Amino acid sequence: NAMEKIERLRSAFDEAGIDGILLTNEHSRRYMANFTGTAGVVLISKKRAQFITDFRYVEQASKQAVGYEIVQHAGLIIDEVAKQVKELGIQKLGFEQDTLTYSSYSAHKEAIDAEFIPTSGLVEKLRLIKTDSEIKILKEAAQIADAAFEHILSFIRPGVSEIEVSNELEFFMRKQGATSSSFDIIVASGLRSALPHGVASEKVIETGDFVTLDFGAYYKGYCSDITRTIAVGEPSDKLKEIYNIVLEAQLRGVNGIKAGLTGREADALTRDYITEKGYGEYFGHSTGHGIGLEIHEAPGLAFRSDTVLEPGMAVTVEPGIYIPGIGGVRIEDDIIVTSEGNEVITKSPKELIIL
Ligand SMILES: [Ca+2]
Repeated sequence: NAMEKIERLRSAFDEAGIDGILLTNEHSRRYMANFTGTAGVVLISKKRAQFITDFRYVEQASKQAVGYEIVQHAGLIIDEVAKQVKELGIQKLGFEQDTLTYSSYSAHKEAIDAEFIPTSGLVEKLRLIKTDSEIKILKEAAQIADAAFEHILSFIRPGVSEIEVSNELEFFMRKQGATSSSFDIIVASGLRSALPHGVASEKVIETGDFVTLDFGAYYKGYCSDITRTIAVGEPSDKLKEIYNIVLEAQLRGVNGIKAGLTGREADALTRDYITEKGYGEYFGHSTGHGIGLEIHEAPGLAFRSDTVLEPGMAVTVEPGIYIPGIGGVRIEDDIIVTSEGNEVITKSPKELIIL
């Protein structure tokens, strides 16, 4: 079945206008070759498949990169790639333009005899649909994030700082087996709760604060991503008002997302309600995006998206309202798209919790 991914990638070649592909992106390398290491490249023709790397990694590669010829280069990877392009008969070699640096582009082009053709999206098409094994891991990563939410509720009080909360979330997910958090944790309290991207700061949490907690677990190479907004003591009617709207919009999203909607449709489940209630101006981001090896990947549940959702897509549903000078709320779940609806894999409570 590393066999089968290679076969499915090869099926894309003619459309892309290539007879081979050079994969340099770490996520593509990990995805196609199950290589967890730091170095090396994958070179795949219509007929052969190679993992090229340095002396250090040869043992690891030979064990993980099952389905690949393990090729060891004697110092200069580009020179080895060029050697193998000629051995594989490749005449029109694809590369990943959205990762490959201009420098490495020039170096490769000079060295290699074939046409060197920019490509985008090839391994991404394969990663879009999660296998059952990937689903199991993502469920585990969500479980660890849920455990940390339940944990952190006994930690947040007035006088603790936002970074302190971020540090305890990081500590607890690791204790439960996460490699680490899956992105720079957001703990955004009081007026900062109006900042959708409010990475934890030195600010001290005070009574009356809404606190948005946006974090996830990086577990066996996969990412979860949960957001919950709690209150520390009694929140304002206006903050309560916004919370209720976000919650309701979010449930409409989870309840209505299914295979066959476009990204625009999926986003409209949440944005229709927030807009109807008069806060469209204040929902300045999309309803969500894909998650897997990366914290943000295809598809986009966004008003511009025409992408049709299919089973096995893993995505976030995360509407919010942000009013500068007042505060904000976001509530985010992770789901797996199914034929009929979806599966919510983040199960922490979404009701307003006052601490
Ligand atoms: Ca998020």
